[PDB]
Amino acid sequence: ELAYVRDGVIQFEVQQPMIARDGPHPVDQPVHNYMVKRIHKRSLSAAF
Amino acid sequence: PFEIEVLLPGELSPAETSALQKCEGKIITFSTLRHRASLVDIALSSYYINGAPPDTLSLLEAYRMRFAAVITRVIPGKLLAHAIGVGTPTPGLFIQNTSPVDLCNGDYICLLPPVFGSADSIRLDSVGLEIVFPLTIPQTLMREIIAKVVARAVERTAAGAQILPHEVLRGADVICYNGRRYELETNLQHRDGSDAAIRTLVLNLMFSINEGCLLLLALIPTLLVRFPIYETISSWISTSSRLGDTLGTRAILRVCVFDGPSTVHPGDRTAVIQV
Amino acid sequence: PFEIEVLLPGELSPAETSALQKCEGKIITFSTLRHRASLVDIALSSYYINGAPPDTLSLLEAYRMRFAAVITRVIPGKLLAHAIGVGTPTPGLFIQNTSPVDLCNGDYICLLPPVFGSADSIRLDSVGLEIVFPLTIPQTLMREIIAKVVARAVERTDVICYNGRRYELETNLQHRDGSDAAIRTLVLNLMFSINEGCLLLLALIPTLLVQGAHDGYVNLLIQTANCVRETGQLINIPPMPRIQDGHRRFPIYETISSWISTSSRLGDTLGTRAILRVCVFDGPSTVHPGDRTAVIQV
Amino acid sequence: TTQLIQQVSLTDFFRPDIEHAGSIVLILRHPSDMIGEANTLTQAGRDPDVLLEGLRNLFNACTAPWTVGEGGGLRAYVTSLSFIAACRAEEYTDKQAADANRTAIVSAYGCSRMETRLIRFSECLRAMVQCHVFPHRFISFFGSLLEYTIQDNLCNITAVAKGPQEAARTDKTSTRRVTANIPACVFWDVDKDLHLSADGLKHVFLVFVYTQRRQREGVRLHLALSQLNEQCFGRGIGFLLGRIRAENAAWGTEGTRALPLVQLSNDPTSPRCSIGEITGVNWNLARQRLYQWTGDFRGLPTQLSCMYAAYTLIGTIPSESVRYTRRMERFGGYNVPTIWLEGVVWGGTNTWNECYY
Repeated sequence: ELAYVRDGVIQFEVQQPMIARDGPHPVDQPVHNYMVKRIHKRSLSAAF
Repeated sequence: PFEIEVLLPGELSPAETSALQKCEGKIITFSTLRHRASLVDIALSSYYINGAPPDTLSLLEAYRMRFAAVITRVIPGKLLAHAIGVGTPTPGLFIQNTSPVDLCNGDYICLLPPVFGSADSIRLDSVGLEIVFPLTIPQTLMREIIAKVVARAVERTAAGAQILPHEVLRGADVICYNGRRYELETNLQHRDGSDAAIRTLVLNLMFSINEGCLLLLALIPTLLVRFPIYETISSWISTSSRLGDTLGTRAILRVCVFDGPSTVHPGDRTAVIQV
Repeated sequence: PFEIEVLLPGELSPAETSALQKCEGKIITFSTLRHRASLVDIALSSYYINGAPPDTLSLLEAYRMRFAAVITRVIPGKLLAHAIGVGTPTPGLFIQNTSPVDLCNGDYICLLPPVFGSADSIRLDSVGLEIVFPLTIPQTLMREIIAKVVARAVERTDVICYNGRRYELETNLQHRDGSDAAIRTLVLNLMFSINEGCLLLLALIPTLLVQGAHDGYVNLLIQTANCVRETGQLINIPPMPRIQDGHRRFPIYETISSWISTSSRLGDTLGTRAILRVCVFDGPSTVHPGDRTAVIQV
Repeated sequence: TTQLIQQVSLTDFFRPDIEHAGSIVLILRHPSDMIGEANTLTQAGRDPDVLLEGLRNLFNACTAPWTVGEGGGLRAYVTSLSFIAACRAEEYTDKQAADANRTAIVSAYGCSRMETRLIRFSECLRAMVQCHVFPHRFISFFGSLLEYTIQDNLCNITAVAKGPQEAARTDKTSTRRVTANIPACVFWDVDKDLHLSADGLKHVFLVFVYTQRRQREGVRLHLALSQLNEQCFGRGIGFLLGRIRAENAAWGTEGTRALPLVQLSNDPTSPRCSIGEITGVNWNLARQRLYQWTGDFRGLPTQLSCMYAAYTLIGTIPSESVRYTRRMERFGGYNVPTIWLEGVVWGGTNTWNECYY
């Protein structure tokens, strides 16, 4: 069932590490991400 | 903790519910504090008096009588808010800056109807109502804001009243705060709110001061080297007092930043403590 | 939560004791705030200025100086009461209406001595002292009573309409040491509201009269004012002076600005400031005389 | 039960190293607003840029002088109370305590570019009160210092906002509690001048006395502690400052016939000016004379040129019969008389009441 897919989708989720450091500066916080991607369709043809 | 829940309407267009998501930390005024309320209370419809839309003089008065609340988070089918009233311990109260001027730490928050330019507001055409949000300015900046706006309108009448204008000026009025100049109302054209909303306010102000430095002149004639004369006094004391409490100044919130940037620009949100 | 415990005198009669339990949500004033106090300071005897009962004008000054306190649940021996003026969180605060006029939601509460008919008050014959309680009227009615009292003071040296109903005020000024002081604080305000910019605002009287016609709204503002309606057709108002350095200054600024400060100061120095806000949850929108409402600290 | 406020700033006016824990710290507005307000509020005739001259030299004798104009967030935000007390020490009545604190703050600091900084700040305030730019709208209030961290010439401090004083944990000192400390020069209780009982609750105020004369202006800073009411403090202060009030009323401004309105309105047969001619067709021959009055009032004492004080509520003390203690202890390398206040709850909005009478 590919002729009815009509822009299927996938997604990714990652995290980022961090290091603690002193100093009178704004303190950091751990970060996470979220990304999404779609598909691309194409045909192949032959004659006889 | 006391909180209000505003029922989101049904059959709302996606463009309207999206823009409502943007206004997270804005202030909403209520007439009677209750747990469940409807949109008609927040909308401008319940705000006008004598049929006609409200006026600046009435805008200031209703801000004292009505209670205020702060939106916390929006839901695709629900809307919540917290009161800043009697004693409720609102945790993590953040507001969004709606004024063009910046705010720094230790500045007390106040409220003001939109005077400088055209007020931004969400407009719901499907239901037919719109919600206007109040302006947020610090304490030490409001007293000169009111004086400059009113003085500007008097200058316009004088130029029209006098046969010749006394034009010659110093340039243009500007408001400076944190080294940033605002420069309100460049041109002379575009009398948008010159006499549309501040119209009746300049009237009561153009009068109360007039009988002021006229009564003392007619009561003690030694200053400059059939008639009641008593009900005019009681009338002056009543008005000059009634014009004073509505043109008041009461701090409503205090910004208190911890681990965040000190200054905030128009559009940013910051944590505030309940005074 | 700060509370003041008033100790009831001993050997009190049961008739007066039951009469004290009725005064459940009334306001009392203290000279010096403390956790423990006596009954003498609450009594009217403590209001005496020289050796005699005080005056209405002297009572207005006495209310500003004294601290404020609200009565709460009284037990047979002790009389508990909470403070108002100082910053202190009080949960579930309620007062009892004493004025003949009704209140509604979003009404600021002021204080004034009994101006109306003979004030109801607990009278203790055994102890020998009498406790009068102050009247709580809204802000709007407050500003009109004072304006008429001061006008009567100038006359020596009164019907008021509220909700379509009229009243009578029996002002009392049997003293004189306080009557002249109200005149002093009055003239000092008009004198500080005169700057070199009144001339411009005084030169606009004719066009105001022109704008008075064909407007239908300014006329109402014109009829209520007598001075401008008389000077507008009796004085010439020489045309105009110049400015010292008009290249960088704004002469009409402070006139509209300095007046703003002296206007807000007037309402408080002449009488009493706003003390409370009434806001009842799950209650009636209006309250009749004698009932109790939950109020919020200002 | 209490809240804290953090802010980073330059250490040219405040040194969280030497300042004791629990002292008062104030902040300043952007100096760029002073000129925008001065050039529009300066009295007629006076020069408006003397403040600019007095202000430029202040930052010329301060580190990073090329960082004025943008306000990126790295300016000298906060300052200490003892700093102003030492800058104006020549005006307080307690001669020895004033000068002791002055030399102490000079020695404990860099002591190299400190005396010049102080005199610049001195005439800076002097020029501040020269064009009616009174320094009671540019000096805010922070709570007592609680914690600090500094690496070089830049410090991050945190202080209490409002609430009980000994409800926090400084957590690095010997004890975890601190009390309010003030120099003995600024302390001035008014009830012991007014001769009334000192029992019960008492409020705390800051006052800014102003003297306005020709080339001689003065500005002190007093921390008053009185039981008087919120607004009655104004009437109380005037009785003690009755001299300066009258001095200002006569030396504040250094840069005409009446009219019998009620008389000629009580009597008839006066020239009338009925509305029929003000309709606006020939409104000059109708008002030809009608009176003359030859009247104008330009030079008169305004309510702003006769101001002599400005106060503001800061906090109260619920414990009756306060027992403030005064003693001398080392401040850096010198001893200064400090007064110690215990159990003071901070609060109150920053609203200034001006005593112009």
